[PDB]
Amino acid sequence: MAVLVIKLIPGLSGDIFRAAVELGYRGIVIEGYGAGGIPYRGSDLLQTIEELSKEIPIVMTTQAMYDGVDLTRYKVGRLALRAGVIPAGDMTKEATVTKLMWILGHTNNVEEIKVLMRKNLVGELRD
Amino acid sequence: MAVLVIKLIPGLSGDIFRAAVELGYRGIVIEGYGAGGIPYRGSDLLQTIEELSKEIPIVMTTQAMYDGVDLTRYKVGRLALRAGVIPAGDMTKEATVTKLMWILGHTNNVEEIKVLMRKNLVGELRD
Amino acid sequence: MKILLIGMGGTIASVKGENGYEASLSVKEVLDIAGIKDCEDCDFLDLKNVDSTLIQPEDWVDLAETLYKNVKKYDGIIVTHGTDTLAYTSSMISFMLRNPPIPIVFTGSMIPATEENSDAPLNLQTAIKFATSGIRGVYVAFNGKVMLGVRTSKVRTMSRDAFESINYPIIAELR
Amino acid sequence: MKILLIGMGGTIASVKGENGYEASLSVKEVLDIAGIKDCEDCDFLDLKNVDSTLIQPEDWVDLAETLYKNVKKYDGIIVTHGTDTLAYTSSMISFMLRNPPIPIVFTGSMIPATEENSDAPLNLQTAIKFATSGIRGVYVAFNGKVMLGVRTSKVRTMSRDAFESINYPIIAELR
Amino acid sequence: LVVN
Amino acid sequence: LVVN
Amino acid sequence: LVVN
Amino acid sequence: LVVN
Ligand SMILES: N[C@@H](CC(=O)O)C(=O)O
Ligand SMILES: N[C@@H](CC(=O)O)C(=O)O
Ligand SMILES: [Cl-]
Ligand SMILES: [Cl-]
Ligand SMILES: [Cl-]
Ligand SMILES: [Cl-]
Repeated sequence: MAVLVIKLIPGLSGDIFRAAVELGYRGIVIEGYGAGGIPYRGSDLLQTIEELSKEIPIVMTTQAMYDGVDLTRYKVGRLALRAGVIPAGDMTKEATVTKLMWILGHTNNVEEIKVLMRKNLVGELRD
Repeated sequence: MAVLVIKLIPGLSGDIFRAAVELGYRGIVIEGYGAGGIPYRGSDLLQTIEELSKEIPIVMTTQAMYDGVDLTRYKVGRLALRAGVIPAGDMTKEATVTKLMWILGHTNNVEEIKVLMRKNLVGELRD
Repeated sequence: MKILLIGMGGTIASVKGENGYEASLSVKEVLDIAGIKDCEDCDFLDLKNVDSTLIQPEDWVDLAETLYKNVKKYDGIIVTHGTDTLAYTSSMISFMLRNPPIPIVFTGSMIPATEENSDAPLNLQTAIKFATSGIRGVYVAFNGKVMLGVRTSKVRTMSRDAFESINYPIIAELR
Repeated sequence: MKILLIGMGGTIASVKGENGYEASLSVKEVLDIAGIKDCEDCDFLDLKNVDSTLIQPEDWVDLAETLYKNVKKYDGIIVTHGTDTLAYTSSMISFMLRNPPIPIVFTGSMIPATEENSDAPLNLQTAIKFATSGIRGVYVAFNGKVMLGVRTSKVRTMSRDAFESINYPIIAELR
Repeated sequence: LVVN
Repeated sequence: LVVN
Repeated sequence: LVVN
Repeated sequence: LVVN
């Protein structure tokens, strides 16, 4: 049901994600930089996500208009993968959000949700 | 100092903004649709913003790449103006965020912050 | 042959009143005002009449149910909608209704059909041309271009060319 | 005449090691590897060596202080940076340093200078050409284009043409 | 309910 | 109306 | 390098 | 500290 979309900016504290989960948000989308990744230098972000990414799905999209996300390209990216973050591939922000909400209506299992988000359902994704 | 950027999506509950303010975020940026506005049909969003917009600055930008925000264009927009929302004009998302953080470093007065955000400092804004 | 147009509101069906209050037209009126004449044997359902900023998830349910009810009866469906959340609606509908047997085309306009230089006629001409195409799926038609609904984003807030197919080829365009 | 290049890191100054760990070069090495030869009487300061995703506000303070210290001494300054948060940095710096007496040009690359088809030489050639222009202000140079720093956004994640001047004319470009 |  |  |  |  309820999904929260947060734009990754510098100095962003992972405490808001904690509050989100408390509030009962069932999915979180992080709109990050470029190909993707989570800051670990001087923020508790990556740590916090390591925790929450197993309770609710945490999806990484990009702020940039085109080409989409690839967490394997850089180390900040690869770390986020390890942290349990679900990448949004080349999906639009709107296809990502709505796909998430849709999947959430059907399951709450983060591993299923992860398989689903990575699967091309209707043409939203190049998998 | 701390600013939170939230993408406006359908069904978005104003409770997260409350939590943000609690947490001590000193500014909030809402990345909304098109020319701008806050949902009032079936959400407590507009109400919640009416409350918080006098404690911390609440800035409206747009999800769309180009042309920027104009809250006077539609009623959802004009309502948001009435609600105390500060528009981001034609600024980039990055110029908006950083301008906000910068102003916050200098004052905490929401009316000053509002005058400042509406003033073209370095070429970021067409005012 | 048989085409259903569902109204959801948006600037397309607007005529701001003599003080500052937006008022809404029926989808059928919108077509007449745009000046679409070829569209005969076209049915009209009005489902909502809101600015799309107001769109909530529940509206997607109403809309999908309506759509599911009408796919077997019509050869193409067109849905007029505000541009603000058009791409949300188009995308969500694409997930709910996984395998539409007909083209379901979303459109709208930035300038109301009543206005002189409205983009409504073109968008509607486009939407209708494609609704007859026999191309199954959910699409968005805007500024003479047809895009997969699930690959469309609003990219401009104050232009007629408000939309783009992102990371994916345009399906068709009048060029 | 006198040009200072400040390193902040980014793909530009990368050479991923023989297992999966990114390693960093000094800005001076980056220029030599790019092959910039005209740049003589150019000084080099290395301030950070991170992927720009790691960039925090404190880094803007360090960078502005450095810049403020060096504007009176140099005729143009160039700052190499990761593309991810380049536009954040460029924008924030634009607010801290309201009236720079010299051009301060941010650049970077998507393909590391060490790689064969790197965009680094062009970006650096561009950055240097403009640093000598006598045009006061904070700018971003990318893919042969110069943009006001406070009107620049990363628009592509996997292309050389990663940036755009948004709602504002490109300042200059090699075309 | 539909208009023709 | 044109596809490619 | 060209301005306009 | 600067390299020339
Ligand atoms: N505010 C309008 C925008 C438009 O239709 O162009 C809406 O989305 O309902
Ligand atoms: N991840 C790199 C991207 C680049 O430099 O192209 C950075 O921003 O540091
Ligand atoms: Cl909630
Ligand atoms: Cl905080
Ligand atoms: Cl327009
Ligand atoms: Cl590339």
